[PDB]
Amino acid sequence: DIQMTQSPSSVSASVGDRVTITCRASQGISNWLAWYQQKPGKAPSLLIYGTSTLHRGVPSRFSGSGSGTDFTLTISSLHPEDVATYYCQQTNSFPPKWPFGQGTKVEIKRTVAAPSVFIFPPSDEQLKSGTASVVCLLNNFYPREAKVQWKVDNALQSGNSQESVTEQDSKDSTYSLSSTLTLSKADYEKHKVYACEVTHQGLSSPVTKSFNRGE
Amino acid sequence: QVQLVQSGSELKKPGASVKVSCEASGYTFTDYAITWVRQAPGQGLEWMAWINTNTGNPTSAQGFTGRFVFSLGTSVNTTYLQIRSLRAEDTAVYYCARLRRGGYNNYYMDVWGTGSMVTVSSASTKGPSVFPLAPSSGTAALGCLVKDYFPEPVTVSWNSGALTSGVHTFPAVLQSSGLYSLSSVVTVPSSSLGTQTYICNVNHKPSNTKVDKKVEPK
Amino acid sequence: KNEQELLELDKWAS
Repeated sequence: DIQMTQSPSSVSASVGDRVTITCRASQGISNWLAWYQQKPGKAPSLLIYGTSTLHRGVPSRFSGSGSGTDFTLTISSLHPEDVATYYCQQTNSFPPKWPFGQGTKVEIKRTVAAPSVFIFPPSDEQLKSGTASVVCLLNNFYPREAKVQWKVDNALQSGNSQESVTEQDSKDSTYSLSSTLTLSKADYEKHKVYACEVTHQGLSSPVTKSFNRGE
Repeated sequence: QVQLVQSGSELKKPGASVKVSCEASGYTFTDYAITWVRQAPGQGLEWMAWINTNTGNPTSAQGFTGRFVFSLGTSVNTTYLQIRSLRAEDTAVYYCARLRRGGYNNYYMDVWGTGSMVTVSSASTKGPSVFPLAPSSGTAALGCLVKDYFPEPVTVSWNSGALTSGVHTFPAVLQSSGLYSLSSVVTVPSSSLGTQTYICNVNHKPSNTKVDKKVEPK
Repeated sequence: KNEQELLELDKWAS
């Protein structure tokens, strides 16, 4: 069957860079191709239709070119608000085959920014229910790669924590990360010192945030 | 005011059926066709079908016939999608969009609905527990932990939407319990922590759960 | 205004 091969699957470029995304059709469907933008946590929106025509409101940095089976999307200058995943699509009528491109994830390259680290002890309400969640927050850092190590009374922890990362901010191009250590109340009350060690390129040496129970 | 409004999130057992709606607003519903697009969690877009808002004959891709029924109701300003024999692969967000015809094989969607998330599971709905992430550490951080809920999604706002700058609501995380958990955080002036109140408004429609948790220093 | 009808016509393009 027909299918759209979209490349690159993802791209990282600096602000003001020229970004080019291509979409190849395994067979000729038509000379017309549509480009869609999906921002994080948002529905897709129309960028370009007819291979070149901008939808109203789309900035002129967005360009569309191609014919036959090869089509390209060009972003003149990578704005910070352009963080999104972009999809191509061709639409055949007689057979109902409207394949989408597999998608290209566009992220930005900015100067290194170290994280702000915050540690939150569990609430007394949660402990009253028998569980303890200790949250380690890394705020507004770049690049995404970062190591968060939980240490309880200086014993490295593994298998009892989970991380969650926001998508790149559309204004500062820096991410945020939460690491949550989940323990039972009995295990939580068995130790005094709880800390998370953050290692990141923007930090000259590893950073440790800790707390002792009680206050 | 030109928008498409879709029904809410749904939880359905395998083998059951779900019917999601899409109502046209700000424009003539029967002037343009309506198409449907699917997106599995973490996956790309997959076109499903388009329906003639005048006649009602759908046009679907091979994998979306018979089990999927696109229909138009007595209402002039709604089209509907129904999945029967809901299977695990049907768990996804289903988008409604207005279909445009730039020419032969020059079809494009200019207006998109907000999407309807459908989860397929025999489990029952469970509302989250909301706990404070109290500020303790020239700025301060605080938040709300929304824990042990099912299915997606949860929406979190601060001060009834009045607080947006500095807000980070992290993606939901799936726990070993099969329940979701997420945290919403906001950075605020460290000197305002004793004079300005901060409330997070967590809403979970599938369980009809609404919570307002005030976050203050211990 | 009559854009939908053209869509069904495009299918008979054989």
